[PDB]
Amino acid sequence: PNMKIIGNRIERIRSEHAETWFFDENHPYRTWAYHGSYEAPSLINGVVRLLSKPWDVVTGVTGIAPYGQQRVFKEKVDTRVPDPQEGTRQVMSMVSSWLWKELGKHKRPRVCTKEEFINKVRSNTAVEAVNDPRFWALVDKEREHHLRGECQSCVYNMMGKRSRAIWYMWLGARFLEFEALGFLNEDHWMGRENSGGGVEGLGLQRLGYVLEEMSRIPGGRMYADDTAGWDTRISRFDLENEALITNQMEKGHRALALAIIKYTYQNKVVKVLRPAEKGKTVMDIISRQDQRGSGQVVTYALNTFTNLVVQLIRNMEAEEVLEMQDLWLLRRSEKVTNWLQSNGWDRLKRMAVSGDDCVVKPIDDRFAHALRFLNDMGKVRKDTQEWKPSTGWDNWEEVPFCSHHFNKLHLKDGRSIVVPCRHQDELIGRARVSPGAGWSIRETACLAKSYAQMWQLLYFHRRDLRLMANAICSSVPVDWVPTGRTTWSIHGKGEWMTTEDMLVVWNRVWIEENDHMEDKTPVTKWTDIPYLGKREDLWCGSLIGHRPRTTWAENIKNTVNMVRRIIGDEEKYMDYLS
Ligand SMILES: [Zn+2]
Ligand SMILES: [Zn+2]
Repeated sequence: PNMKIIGNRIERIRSEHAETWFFDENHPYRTWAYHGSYEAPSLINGVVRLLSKPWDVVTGVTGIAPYGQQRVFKEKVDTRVPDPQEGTRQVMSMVSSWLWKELGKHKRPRVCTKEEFINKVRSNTAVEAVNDPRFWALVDKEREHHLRGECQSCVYNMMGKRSRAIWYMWLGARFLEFEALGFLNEDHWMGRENSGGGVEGLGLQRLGYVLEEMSRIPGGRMYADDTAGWDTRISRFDLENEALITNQMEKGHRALALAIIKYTYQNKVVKVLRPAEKGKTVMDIISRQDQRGSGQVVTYALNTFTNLVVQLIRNMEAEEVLEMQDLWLLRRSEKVTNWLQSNGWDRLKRMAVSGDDCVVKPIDDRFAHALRFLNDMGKVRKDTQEWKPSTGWDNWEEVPFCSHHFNKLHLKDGRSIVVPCRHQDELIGRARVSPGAGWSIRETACLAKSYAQMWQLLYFHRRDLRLMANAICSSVPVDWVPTGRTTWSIHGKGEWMTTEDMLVVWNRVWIEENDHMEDKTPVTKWTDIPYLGKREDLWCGSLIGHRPRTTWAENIKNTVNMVRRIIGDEEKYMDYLS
């Protein structure tokens, strides 16, 4: 616990709650430093709920909608992993340093501007803060501190969701992080063209083509191993290797970035709620020098970086460049440098890495049992036993990637398309959830419209979703603009957040701007656009044939009329069901 780095933030919080501040001698924190406590003080989308009655009795759908916060913390966040051996550490540094240099070959780091940040907040209480000059003054005071060598307010607010913990920060802390490290996103350092293995900037509509491209590279099976709680396994050594990017920055920019890396990444201070007696609630103040603070501006890019480093190392272990003697200490580094310069880029191209999600196509199946460095780095695989060899896939269409699987389908004319797919319950369940209280029928209907148009663009091949989306679009006024967000994923490019005709938008995305679509002939009607095969639609959770779903479909126009009565019969509506 570096008090000379975290003390100022702790004193600032203590001053703001001096009368209630206490030190709970019986706090539950084991692997987090405890500093003290103080006395601190979802909804359904009715439109989507009304048009999806068969999914009220489906637990896979309804399940999506301080006691719960502490549960997530004690189980997956309050853990400590042993440090990797010295040789593992030298290998991680060497590959990270090689990777930053490859990524920086055709790109130079740069500072991101106040106006770039504002153009971002206007694109996606929140909008009023950047328009107020008092916010930019607080930002300026915190930057002053950062350049001197201190931090007062870059403090996290942790919210547990019972699965994962989401770490919040005030808009000001995120602007400062964006200013110094946002260039990784804005300039696509993790884009496929620049990184080889990255997929940043590609929509879910292109990810299948990436996997299909990888399936054609000679080698072993495709491996898609998830790491159990990736963000909680980011070690202090991963953070120092990620911060090597500062060596490519000019002094001024370097000072801003080193401050972010020191206070937001490497010496975190966090506020967390905890249930107290007589229904009362406390806020604890805790600190940690490792783990990823999930939900931060460059979380995705940095996770992508470290994941590419982990897969290059696993491939080096598999190819026998690294042996079990290299874990304890790496005596000769020359073999690693030679493997990176000769094979580095070829191995990057055999990967698709999106944050903590990866698919690797190795040169043979020795990759399945190359686990010694993977386990020494603390990157333990999900659900499987630590030393049980990984199971790879033969069919790229069955490979999991970004919570999806990809399928080749055929248009009525014979052209093939590669579509994203996932279990329907997850999609319907997510669309039934509305974030925000006091929500007007307009905002709820507009969010419903965004979900329906997203389904039309990406999940058009699911029979239930095509029907449900058309009923939503028939119940919401035509001129009402879609609002909100249907996903947090960087693969959600929001082409559906528009009032442009969805068949025109489908054509732009699947035909015109699809490089994997050779023949550019437009598709002029929805019936030309295919569904999955009944067996596959059923496997991924379809209710086609199921009695309540059939009644739902038979009564759908009546249901649409009821929603139109509630929104208002004076509004203008289009019938997308006919
Ligand atoms: Zn700060
Ligand atoms: Zn599927």
